[PDB]
Amino acid sequence: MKEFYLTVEQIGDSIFERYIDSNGRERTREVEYKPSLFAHCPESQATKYFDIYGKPCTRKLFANMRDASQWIKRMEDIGLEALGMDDFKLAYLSDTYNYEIKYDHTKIRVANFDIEVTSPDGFPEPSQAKHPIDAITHYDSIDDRFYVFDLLNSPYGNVEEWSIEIAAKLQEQGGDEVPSEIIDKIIYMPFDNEKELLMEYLNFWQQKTPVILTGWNVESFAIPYVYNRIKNIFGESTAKRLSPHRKTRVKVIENMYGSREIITLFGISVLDYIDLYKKFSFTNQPSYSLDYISEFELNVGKLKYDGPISKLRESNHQRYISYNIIAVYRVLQIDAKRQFINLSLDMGYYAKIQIQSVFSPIKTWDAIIFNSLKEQNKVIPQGRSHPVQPYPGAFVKEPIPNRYKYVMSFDLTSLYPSIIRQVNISPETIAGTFKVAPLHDYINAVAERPSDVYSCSPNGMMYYKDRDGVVPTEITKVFNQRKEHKGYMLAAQRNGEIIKEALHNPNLSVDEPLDVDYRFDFSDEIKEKIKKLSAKSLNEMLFRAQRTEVAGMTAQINRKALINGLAGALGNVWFRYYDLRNATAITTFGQMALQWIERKVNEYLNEVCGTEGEAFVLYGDTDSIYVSADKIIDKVGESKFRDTNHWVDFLDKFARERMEPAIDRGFREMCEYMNNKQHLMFMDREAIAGPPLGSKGIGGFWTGKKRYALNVWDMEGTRYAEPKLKIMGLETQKSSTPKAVQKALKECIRRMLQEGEESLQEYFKEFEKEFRQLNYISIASVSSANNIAKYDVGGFPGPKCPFHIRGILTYNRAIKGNIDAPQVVEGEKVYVLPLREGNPFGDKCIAWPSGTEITDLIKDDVLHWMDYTVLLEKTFIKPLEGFTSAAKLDYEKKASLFDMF
DNA sequence: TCGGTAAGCAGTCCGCG
DNA sequence: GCGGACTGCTTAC
Ligand SMILES: Cc1cn([C@H]2C[C@H](O)[C@@H](COP(=O)(O)OP(=O)(O)OP(=O)(O)O)O2)c(=O)[nH]c1=O
Ligand SMILES: [Ca+2]
Ligand SMILES: [Ca+2]
Ligand SMILES: [Ca+2]
Ligand SMILES: [Ca+2]
Ligand SMILES: [Ca+2]
Ligand SMILES: [Ca+2]
Ligand SMILES: [Ca+2]
Repeated sequence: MKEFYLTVEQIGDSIFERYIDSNGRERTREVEYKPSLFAHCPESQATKYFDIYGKPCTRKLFANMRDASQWIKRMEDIGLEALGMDDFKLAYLSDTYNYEIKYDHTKIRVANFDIEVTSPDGFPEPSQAKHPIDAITHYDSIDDRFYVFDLLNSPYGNVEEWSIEIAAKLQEQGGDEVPSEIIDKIIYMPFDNEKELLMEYLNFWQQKTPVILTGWNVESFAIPYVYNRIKNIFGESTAKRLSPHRKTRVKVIENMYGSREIITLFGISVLDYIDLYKKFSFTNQPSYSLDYISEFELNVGKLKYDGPISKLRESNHQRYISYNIIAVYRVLQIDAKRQFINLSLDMGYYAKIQIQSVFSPIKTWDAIIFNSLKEQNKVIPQGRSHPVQPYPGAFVKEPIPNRYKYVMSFDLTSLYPSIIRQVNISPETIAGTFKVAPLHDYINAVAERPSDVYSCSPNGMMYYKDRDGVVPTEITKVFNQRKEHKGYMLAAQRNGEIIKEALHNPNLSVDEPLDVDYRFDFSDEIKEKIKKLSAKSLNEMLFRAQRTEVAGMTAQINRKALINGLAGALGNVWFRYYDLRNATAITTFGQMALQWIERKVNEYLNEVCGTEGEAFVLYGDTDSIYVSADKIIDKVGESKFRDTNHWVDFLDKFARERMEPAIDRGFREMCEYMNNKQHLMFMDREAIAGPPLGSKGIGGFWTGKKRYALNVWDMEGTRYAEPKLKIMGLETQKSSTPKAVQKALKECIRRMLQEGEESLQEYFKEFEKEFRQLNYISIASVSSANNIAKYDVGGFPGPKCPFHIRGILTYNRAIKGNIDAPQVVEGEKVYVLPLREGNPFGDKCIAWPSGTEITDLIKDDVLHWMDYTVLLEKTFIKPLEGFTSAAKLDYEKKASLFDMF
């Protein structure tokens, strides 16, 4: 097999690399890598090296990496550009793996771990590590085993061994319900004392050294805790054994409000799963507890235990250990579903970076572009300092707030990367500038043609047309990967709908789910077999189709994110190729494209309808348009349609056979106007929306920019078994909105769009009557909580104190003098409830850590004093008033002359 | 929250005769 | 009461 790296580090004048050799073995080597950098040279000097602008460069070979770094400094002192890859480990990887890397995940040691630490005096701070580590569960992907290290004797209590037999039993048998499928994979090791536990853990770590290290909050908690605890007990040298090269560094992570410390383990790639999840999941959750996320992702119930976690080991060590094991497994289950580790390996190996660098698109693109240019003996420019400067982005049309009955939407494929490719936007393809007219003049095609030679953007920029720039070349490669995975995602989605349809008529039989590849549209044969399957088999197939859809979604949306990241990286001062000329060329072209096609679509539809100045495009945001289809439907007449699906088919056909060709013609003209390199503005139909045929549903409504709801029957070619609400921006979509309130508002919207005013009024009346019975957590608001300290004046709200911060301050007074009470953590999320006048808490609201029950110390008083009237008005009525006024509907029945009867 | 812009709503403070 | 200036937070793209 072809070799591939696992990890790489620079330590002084050495590269330390762990890798898989040609025989599939893990090896480590130390290499005295001599790096090269570049200076510009006279044209009279023969060279094969040229900078991206075609200027000749001489290669400087250094005796060692320190010399190269010192040279960079002296070049700054002189005032001359020092060209080339200054991150020498990336240059090392580029030289050592000068081919497309094919990696074998089965040879990569991926470790998932979690620790337990009993703490009687509050949160056990990892920088202090003053409490014993009393459990570690460490799963190894190569062994496929959960290694459990269990401390039996501690100053906080001596306990009996954990029982695998009790662990396996149902919770109804008094067991812990450790999943049967991992029971045979547990290797249990009890310890007489913590020193022996940790010494054996380190020996184990030496034998089975993680390449990828993950878990939940491992970077912020588990790793620094283990490191600092071992340091405290044994000294620094022993703690550094967590690194295969015995090198660690405290790294200070800074944000706007303060800083925190993590431990960098040289020769390990830490991918904390909480951070993978935050980056790659495209959710915003009210809590990031593993409990909360596991329930969301897997539909597994909360891990139940009595009393505080600080007393769990002494009261129920059996459950304590089982829950530690289950916690590690839950992350594995989340990854089996989401496949973020797979994604990270794919992207990291593609770019030729340390795997942990996938968190940074700037670093990822720096490496991709460097490797690409190096192939042509081209030389990358030096990174430079730039002041942060604001620049313009997308256009968003102001909609007329209203109901909108029939709506077809259209959206441009991968807009920003497609603009880069079409215009040929790259650092080295800049050709010059032209004199700009107001944007409106380009939109209406009255401005003079910018250039007859170069490819243009309406920001004034001109680009070469003779050859693709490196940015277009490389962005295209990742776009093509994205397109492939999106194809799989949509097939799995369509396949899912086939199965949902079949589930209307399940067969009474005992059978098996079909062995099929859900990434490809089901054949006629598979379809016929599905129609004969039991509900059991169909539901299993549906689960599998949905899992395939999720895998496709991960792979496509994050490749989309990567390529979009390149567009914005051009506007990030830390990117080697930062250039606001290029960043603005993208965004300004985007504004033009949207408003240009708005004009073209209005002109086309006024022509088909035989009208003048009528606005068919009701809304657009960045690269989408929403078209009112009422007039199209009315031209055949609602009474001609057999059912909802009939008019959906009709609009689908109209969009594909009439509108898309018109749109294409409009964009081809725009391409010629800007003299672009290649026409790549592909705007395809997205949604078909409307009320069910014969209903009083309103179909859709807008309240303003980025705030709308549509009843969708078909989305990008997926014809739904049941209509799906597409709601954007409204409170149903906001993590700050109480859970039960999101649910209620969604049902109000569903009724509005599908059933009509009377249905809405019926539901509103019921919700208003019954909502006080809702669990307090389900009706609590949610907010991130920053700068608690800033607004804290002696335990009380300072000037301009935000509402949620006031709530935290109230909580802090109510729990004062309790080291055991859960503390609100700066920067994390809280639940927030309003409090009635005259409550014992002395203020109008209270807040506590999100994803948790409020401490029993104050729970009953919170429940007693919760202000239901305020909560309802703020989170439910006010947003509903907004929806209904926009939709020109009433949520309460108005008096009429009929009431006299 | 270590890892591009546009733009909405909650809430504080305070004006608005 | 509502709206502007401002802070804070959140989502759409
Ligand atoms: C969603 C999203 C969009 N954008 C920018 C870049 C996108 O090209 C542009 C339009 O957004 P989108 O229409 O959401 O995405 P897209 O056009 O890139 O891809 P798709 O084929 O799925 O429609 O907005 C971001 O910068 N970050 C983001 O997270
Ligand atoms: Ca735990
Ligand atoms: Ca798009
Ligand atoms: Ca059937
Ligand atoms: Ca879009
Ligand atoms: Ca098309
Ligand atoms: Ca203070
Ligand atoms: Ca206001």
